[PDB]
Amino acid sequence: EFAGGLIGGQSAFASQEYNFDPLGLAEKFPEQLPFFREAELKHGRIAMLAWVGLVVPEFVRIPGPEKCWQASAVDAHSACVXXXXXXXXXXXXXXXXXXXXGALTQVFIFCGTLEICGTWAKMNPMGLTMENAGDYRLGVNFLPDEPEKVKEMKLKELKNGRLAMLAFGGAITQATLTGSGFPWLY
Amino acid sequence: RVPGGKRTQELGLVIPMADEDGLTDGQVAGLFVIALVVFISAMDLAKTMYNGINPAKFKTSKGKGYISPLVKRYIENGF
Amino acid sequence: GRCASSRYLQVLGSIHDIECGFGIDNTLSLNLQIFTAHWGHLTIILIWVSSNLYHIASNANYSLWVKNPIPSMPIAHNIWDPHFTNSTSTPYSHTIITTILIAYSGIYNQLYTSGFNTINQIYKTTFTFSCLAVISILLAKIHINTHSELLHKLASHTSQIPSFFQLLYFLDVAISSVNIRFNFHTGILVGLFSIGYTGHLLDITIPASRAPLIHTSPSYLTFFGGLKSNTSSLYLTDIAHHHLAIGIISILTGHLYSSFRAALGTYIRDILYTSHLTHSIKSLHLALSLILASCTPLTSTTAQHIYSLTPYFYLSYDHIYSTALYVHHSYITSFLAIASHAHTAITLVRDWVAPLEQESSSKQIRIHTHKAAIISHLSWVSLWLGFHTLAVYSHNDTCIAFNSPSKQILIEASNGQLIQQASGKALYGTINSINNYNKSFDSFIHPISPGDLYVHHAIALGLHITVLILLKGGLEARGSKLMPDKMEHSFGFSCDGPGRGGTCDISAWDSFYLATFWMLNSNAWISFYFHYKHLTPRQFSESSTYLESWFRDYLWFNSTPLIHGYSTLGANDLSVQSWSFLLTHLAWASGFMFLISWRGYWQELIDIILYIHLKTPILINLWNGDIYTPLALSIVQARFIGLVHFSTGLILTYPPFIIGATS
Amino acid sequence: SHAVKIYDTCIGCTLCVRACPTDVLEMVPASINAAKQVASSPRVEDCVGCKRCETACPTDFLSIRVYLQDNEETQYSLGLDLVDWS
Amino acid sequence: KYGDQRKFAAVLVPLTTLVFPAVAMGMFVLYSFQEDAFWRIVPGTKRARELDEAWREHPLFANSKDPLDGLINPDDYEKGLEEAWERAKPAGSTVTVKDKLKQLSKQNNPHWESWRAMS
Amino acid sequence: YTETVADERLFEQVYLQYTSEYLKGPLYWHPDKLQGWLPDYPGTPMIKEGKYTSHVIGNLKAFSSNELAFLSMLFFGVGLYGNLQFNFYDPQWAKVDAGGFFNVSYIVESFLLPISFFMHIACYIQRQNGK
Ligand code: CLA
Ligand code: CLA
Ligand code: CLA
Ligand SMILES: CC(=O)O[C@H]1CC(C)(C)C(=C=C/C(C)=C/C=C/C(C)=C/C=C/C=C(C)/C=C/C=C(C)/C=C/[C@@]23O[C@]2(C)C[C@@H](O)CC3(C)C)[C@](C)(O)C1
Ligand SMILES: CC1=C(C#C/C(C)=C/C=C/C(C)=C/C=C/C=C(C)/C=C/C=C(C)/C=C/[C@@]23O[C@]2(C)C[C@@H](O)CC3(C)C)C(C)(C)C[C@H](O)C1
Ligand code: SF4
Ligand code: SF4
Repeated sequence: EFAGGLIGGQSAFASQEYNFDPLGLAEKFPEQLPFFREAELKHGRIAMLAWVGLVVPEFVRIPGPEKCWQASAVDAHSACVXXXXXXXXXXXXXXXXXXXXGALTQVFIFCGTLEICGTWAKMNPMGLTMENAGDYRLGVNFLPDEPEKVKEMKLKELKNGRLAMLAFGGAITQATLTGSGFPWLY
Repeated sequence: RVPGGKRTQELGLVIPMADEDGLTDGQVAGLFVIALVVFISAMDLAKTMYNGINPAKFKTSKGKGYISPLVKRYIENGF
Repeated sequence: GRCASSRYLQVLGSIHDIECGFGIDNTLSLNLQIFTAHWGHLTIILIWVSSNLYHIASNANYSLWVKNPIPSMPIAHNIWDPHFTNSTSTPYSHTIITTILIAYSGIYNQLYTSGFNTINQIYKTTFTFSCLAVISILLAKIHINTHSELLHKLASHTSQIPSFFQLLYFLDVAISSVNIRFNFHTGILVGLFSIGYTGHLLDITIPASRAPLIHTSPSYLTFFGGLKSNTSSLYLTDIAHHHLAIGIISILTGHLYSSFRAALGTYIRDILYTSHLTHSIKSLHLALSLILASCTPLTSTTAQHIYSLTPYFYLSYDHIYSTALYVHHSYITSFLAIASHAHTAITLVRDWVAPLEQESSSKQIRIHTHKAAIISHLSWVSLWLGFHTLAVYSHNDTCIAFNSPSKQILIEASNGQLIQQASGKALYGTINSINNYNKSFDSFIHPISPGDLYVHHAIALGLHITVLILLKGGLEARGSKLMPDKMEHSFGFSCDGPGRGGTCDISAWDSFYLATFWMLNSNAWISFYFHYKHLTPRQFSESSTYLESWFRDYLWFNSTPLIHGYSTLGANDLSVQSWSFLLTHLAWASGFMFLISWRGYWQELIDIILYIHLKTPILINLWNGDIYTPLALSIVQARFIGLVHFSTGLILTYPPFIIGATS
Repeated sequence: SHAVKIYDTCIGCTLCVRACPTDVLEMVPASINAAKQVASSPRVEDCVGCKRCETACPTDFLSIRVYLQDNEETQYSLGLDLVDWS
Repeated sequence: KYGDQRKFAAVLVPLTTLVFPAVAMGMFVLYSFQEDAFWRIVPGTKRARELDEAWREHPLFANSKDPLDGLINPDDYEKGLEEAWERAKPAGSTVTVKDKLKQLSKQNNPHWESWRAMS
Repeated sequence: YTETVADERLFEQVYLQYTSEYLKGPLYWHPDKLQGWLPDYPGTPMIKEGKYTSHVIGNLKAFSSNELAFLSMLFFGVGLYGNLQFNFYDPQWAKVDAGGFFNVSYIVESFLLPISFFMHIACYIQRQNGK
């Protein structure tokens, strides 16, 4: 069985299986395949949200700390974190800014808390397997009750995630190279 | 002070003494309270180490024991 | 029947030998007792730290020493002894003021470097460390209860199958697990402790050493070198960066073994099984031996590098701190070094399973197959070093007594000089490629002379002989040609009788007893070398190739201030030093009789004394001796007591000499 | 009390029995040697521990072995004279 | 003044270096005459017997002192040993495995741990 | 028949030969036979036939000998390049001394030399087992 029987390896021309793995990592690391699918789904979801929030600020910009909330999508990370002391280390000597402190570290700490009580709580305490890889039981009531419908919905999630990962890479690289608007072209 | 040794006399090394008290009596008493706590706890620990483990507690002691869920994992993870 | 007077010595000789306990029946009890003892010992250490901090806070002058450290002297604690003169003034007090003692430990420089400025901070630190002692004792109680609760949970435990008895071996998996312990030690206890100390330095130590600066920016991590000019110590920025680097390296290393999950990390057993090891890692004596053998290089390098590269403020400016610290840590590491061999011998006696006769698989097996070759070659190198060091020293002594200093044999220390030249070229290349050059390294490289070569050969001789005695005891602990059943007996036993040639000092414990004398002698040689080179580098460089120089220009000459301490002319602040000097001489000589005179003489003497007591009018009607029968000390007890007296005398005779000579 | 054990290598010398100062050892019949006798230690409670038996034993390594047990000493194993433990 | 801590010393030093040591020595010599004295190193104490029996009462440590403990199916082991000895039994030898093991387990050492008779 | 010493020795040999084989089996359960003790872990035999089994190299057990050889040589080249370009050619000490920063590529690469050593060890181990 290819890659422990995970959704995502089936071709689209049907009657065929893309089972894309030129490096053969699925057979080299079968004990970390659930972690591989966890990472793939996490990257896909983060990249979907990242592409959406790479397009949107070109139109609307939340009015806030003017130090951030300004500039191109490229100059929006190092600007919305400011000259932190070393890296993601709050300046306790001068909280309330007045020189150097973060503006996203709140997003960072929220992501850390959610991740620890999310993936870490799923793996360390009293358990992830092949089937429950990306399944955090979030919005499963919306999932249809049919064996193939769930499988095709998961496949659509996976393929949208891969497309969003590649798309975000291309979009951010083009924006860095050129600037410009949504087309991200010279 | 009457110094001894060649270097103290030939260099003028001196030992200053504070004219104040150092610690007030209240601070010494505050330290002695926690020292007494250490002392009581240490006497209890010495008693427990002297008597050692009692395996026959399961015949008389209440409860049913407990193995923490991580201790079970550490048991079955290996040695 | 009941016991005799030797019961006290017999009990106290194994008072902490938890393996020899009578109620102890399993590794669970042994491991839990050891863990609780560890907790109590940590509590003792914390209370000792809080003690020093309190006495510096209350009965001391830290607030004044911090202002003018170079010429000032710290105070250890007050003197309250009703035996002193209730009149006049002792030489340890400024007339009517109280009596004080000068601290030679070095805690003042430690606290000053660490960022202490006020007595109040030291008081709060004392309170916190007493709190930590409470916490340690409560953790001991907690773990005793948790293990007893597992034991009680065996009242609701059954596998429904005959394999349920397998749980017997996993009850102490909390203590006996190795992979988790290694992972968490090397990661947390080493790397993250270093990283936390880097944080401490960046937040306190560097801020409280210079003018106010930026918000602890990454410019606080420097790569200067050594010996900041003003304080004559390492740069605090360099120390913080060093701890940061060590912390990062050890944190990365700590993810090696399979600690919490079975899917990450390699097992230590599999690491050893595919190497030249695969030892019995379940032995507690083996682990103790190989970690005592780890604290030994650490403590020896601590002694070397506290002096060579002084890390504390104004530590080099104290003529007594520098010698006392070095000698103290050298003695500590010598004790740990001989401990490693003693517990290796105990491991071979008690906790080592060997194949039938020929299976050369275990490392101890391969060592034991050719143990005679090891001991013979160690004897050869020891004999060579002793012969050719004593003979050259004798040549120098004789030819310099005969008015011929130019007839000496002075081998120029060429190999050490080459190593020093290479290191100096490397350091100078480092310095010359700096825009902030003109740095100093203090005594990292020192002038090396023929006297240095001869003393190094003497030190190598001492180390070789100590290792020879200890290694012979370890290898023949399980049986030698003279006594081919030694593993059936205890680790320490009296002898094997006067027959078969005579068998005094045959146990492995007797090998340790013999080796402790050589450990003390080698340490004395090392300490004499360091102290002599510290007192007068020039006179050591020229006149130290003949032993008469060591006898006259060091011992006889430098003992002048100490003996003059208390006399029929008045007393100095060295009076305690001279009194302890004489007391330690008495202790050293008192242990000669426990070593030279042996039991039977004294047993007859005790029989005569007991005859007197049972013959004295009143005693006989109250005490017939049937209860706690007085007997002469047994043979092993006698050897140990003589060894204790000898060790105490030899060790404690030196600090008075150090204080008298340097202060 | 000590522990005096007799091993199969005994050749019935009787020297160990003769050397014992407290009559701990004795000769018993056996069939494992040409002498048809081996030593025995039926009364090791009287064994002071002098190890004269080991001195007298001529086998390559002693057929009789005395194991000292100092935390075990009784009044007989100590040779107490001025004092009675009974 | 720099003194005024000697008010603590004048009580603590005499106390902890005279009263406590003397009380400790008296308590130690009193403890020396208890039947429980040094029960962990001195053989033949009552508490040692009680502790050993308490360990033996635990279901895990019942057959812990037996050097032969571990054989999951001792009947299978004995049957296999008997079968292997039958094929190697020398000529008309009359020794069986059962009585051979029975007489190899029974030795004659009356003076072993005889100190388990007083307490 | 009387039990001669030779017959007793024969029983000793028979008993030892049988029991030494029996105790290796699943029916003796000694603490020295636990995991982490003498016996190998259940699914991970380390040494068989006097040869390092494929399970020694851990997660690399599935790698081919050619893949490990290529990785070994590539890592050796990259790590040796990093070490030589950090120490002797293109030194970074002067650049970082004046307030600069290390060429992070050199630092990352230089750690691939011992990795390459163990990678080529693993390549040989894989080749021996025919993988
Ligand atoms: C300096 C070392 C030293 C010392 C102190 C002693 C002391 C003694 N030896 Mg001895 N001995 C020694 C070395 C020494 N020996 C050596 C190297 C050998 C070579 C083998 C011998 C061989 C030897 C033999 C063969 C004999 C002795 C005997 C004696 C005893 C007779 C002297 C006596 O009773 O005085 C009293 C003991 C003193 C130490 C005098 C000083 C007492 C102090 C200063 C006063 C009390 C202090 C005070 C109470 C403090 C309290 C303690 C504190 C914890 C509170 C005595 C206990 C003989 C004996 O026991 O016959 C009676 C005997 O037969 N010795
Ligand atoms: C990977 C996702 C991601 C990341 C890292 C960022 C990061 C950033 N965004 Mg952004 N954004 C995103 C997605 C993301 N965005 C999406 C999906 C939208 C569309 C609503 C926007 C719309 C948006 C605007 C309008 C602006 C930013 C801005 C910024 C910058 C300042 C931070 C801020 O306040 O954002 C604000 C972001 C939001 C209010 C949208 C949050 C939506 C999150 C991603 C969904 C919640 C995820 C949660 C963990 C899952 C549970 C909920 C789920 C059921 C949906 C920062 C670089 C500001 C800036 O300076 O731009 C240059 C700004 O003005 N973003
Ligand atoms: C035939 C004489 C002879 C020979 C060839 C050797 C050879 C050896 N001995 Mg040696 N030894 C000898 C006599 C001899 N020994 C005597 C008489 C003693 C008693 C003092 C020793 C005591 C001794 C010790 C304690 C050690 C050796 C060791 C060694 C070995 C290393 C070399 C060494 O240390 O030499 C140095 C030799 C000495 C220090 C002993 C003194 C040399 C004597 C005086 C020479 C006597 C020669 C003899 C008079 C010739 C007469 C010839 C005539 C009759 C025709 C080597 C195999 C060492 C070893 O085992 O390491 C591998 C070792 O540790 N030997
Ligand atoms: C209680 C509760 O809540 O339950 C929850 C459960 C759950 C599951 C969390 C939920 C959900 C689902 C969610 C939130 C789904 C969101 C999905 C998103 C945002 C997908 C974006 C994909 C973007 C792509 C593919 C971009 C593709 C972009 C491409 C290909 C770009 C292509 C470009 O060529 C173009 C077009 C321009 C060129 O210049 C270059 C580039 C950029 C490459 C619910 C509904 O909330 C309910
Ligand atoms: C830049 C910047 C920042 C940033 C950033 C970020 C997030 C940068 C992210 C970069 C990122 C995310 C880059 C992804 C690349 C993905 C690639 C190359 C995929 C190739 C995929 C290929 C070539 C696929 C090929 C195939 O399809 C082919 C042709 C046939 C198919 O049958 C099969 C396959 C699959 C084989 C900071 C640091 C945050 C702040 C700073 O201030 C500004
Ligand atoms: S001396 Fe030895 S060999 Fe002779 S009878 Fe006695 S035990 Fe046997
Ligand atoms: S040690 Fe002495 S008393 Fe004991 S059996 Fe041997 S000879 Fe007899």
